[PDB]
Amino acid sequence: GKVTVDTVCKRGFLIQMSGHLECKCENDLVLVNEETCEEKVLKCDEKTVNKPCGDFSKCIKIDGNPVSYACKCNLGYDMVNNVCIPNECKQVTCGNGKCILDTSNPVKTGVCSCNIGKVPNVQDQNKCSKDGETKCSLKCLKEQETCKAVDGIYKCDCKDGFIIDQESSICT
Amino acid sequence: GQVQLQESGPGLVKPSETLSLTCTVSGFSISSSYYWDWIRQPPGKGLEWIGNIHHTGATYYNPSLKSRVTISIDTANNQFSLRLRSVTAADAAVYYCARGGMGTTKRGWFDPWGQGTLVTVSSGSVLTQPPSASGTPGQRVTISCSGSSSNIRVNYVYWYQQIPGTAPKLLIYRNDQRPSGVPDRFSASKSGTSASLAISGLRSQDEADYYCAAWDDSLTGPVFGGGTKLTVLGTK
Repeated sequence: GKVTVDTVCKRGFLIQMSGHLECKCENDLVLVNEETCEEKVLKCDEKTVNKPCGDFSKCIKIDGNPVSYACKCNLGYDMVNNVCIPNECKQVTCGNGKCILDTSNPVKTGVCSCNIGKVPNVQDQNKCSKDGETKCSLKCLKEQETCKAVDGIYKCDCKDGFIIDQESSICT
Repeated sequence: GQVQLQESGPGLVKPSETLSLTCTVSGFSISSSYYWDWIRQPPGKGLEWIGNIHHTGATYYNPSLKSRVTISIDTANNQFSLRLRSVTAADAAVYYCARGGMGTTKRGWFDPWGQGTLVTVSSGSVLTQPPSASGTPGQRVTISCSGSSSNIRVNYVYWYQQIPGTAPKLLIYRNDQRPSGVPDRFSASKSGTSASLAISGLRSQDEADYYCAAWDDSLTGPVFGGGTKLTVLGTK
C-alpha cells in the first residue's frame, strides 16, 4: 500500500513532498485509491452510486424524506472543507504542508509532510515552519523529462527549453 | 505529428480460439494522455466498444465482455493488443482501434480511427437511433439519439459518419461543434437525455451510417447508438 518511487500511478503521475510520495491524476480524473485514477462522474444519482466523484470519494445514497444522492468520502476519510482527509488528520494543521499517515510508525499516526523547501520543525510541533531541504528521488524516465520543483512539490516535467503540449502531455 | 493507426489480425479464426489483434500507432508517442480503444462492428450492425488501455497499464472494459477480453500495451514498440477468448460466430466483425480522449471534456472523442480488419469465424445498443433515414437531394433530414441520465445528460455527445467501406470518422464533437472540414449544413444539438443531428442540403455524398456516442457513468465507458443508415433517393 505504500507509495514508492517504483509505484506506477495508473492514469496519473508521482509527486514528492518533504516526507512522502503520492499519486496525482491526469486531466480531471480522480483518485479511487492511492495508486489509481479514474474518470469522475459529474452527477450523483441512482445509476452512478458507488462511482468515483472525487479524490477518495464516491456517490452514495442518502436515505430520508426526500432521498438524495451525495458525494461522500470513502472509508477511513472525513470531509473537511469538501476534501477527503484521513481520519487521523482531522483538524491537523501543518502550515506549509499537509497531514499524512506514517508507515514508519505503523500505528495510525498523523504526521506533517512539507512543501519542497520546508521541513518539519521540532520546535513548532513538527509543523512545516523550518526552512529545509529535500532530495528529489523520482525517476522521470519519459524522454526529455526530469525532476523539477513546481509549485512546492517535486514532479517529472519537461527539460529546460521544452514545453508540455496540453492535449497530449508530450514535451515539445 | 501525424498520428496514424493500423490494425493487424488474422483473417479467419475458428470457434473457441482466442482472437489476437494488434494496433500499431505511428507518428505519435503512445506514451501520452490518451486512451487506446478497441471497438468492433458486426458485418451489418452498429459499433460496440470493447475496451481501452492507458500507457500506465490501466484498462477499461465493456462489462458484457469482461470475462473474455484482455487488452495489453507495449510502449517500447508503440503498439497495443486485443485478446478475445472462446470466440463464437457472434464475434465475427470488423475490428477497429482508435485514440480516445481522456477526462470529462474528451472522453468519447475518437480520432483517428484505424482502417479496420475483418475477422471471420468458421463453422462447427444503450443509445437508441432510428434504424434508417431517407430524403431527396436538397432536403433537410434529422437523426435522433435517445439516451439516459447517465450518458447524454451529463456527458458530451459525439457524432461519427461512416461512408460505406471506410472507418467511422468524427463528425461532431462536444454536442454541437464542427471539426474543421465538416460543412455547416451539419448541425447537432442536445436537450436533456436526447440529442439530434441535422443534415441540410442533402446530397448523394451523404449516404452513410451515422452514429451518436457518449460516455456512460453507469457502465464506466463509451456507448454508441445503433446507427442510422441515411439513404439519398434519386442518386446513382
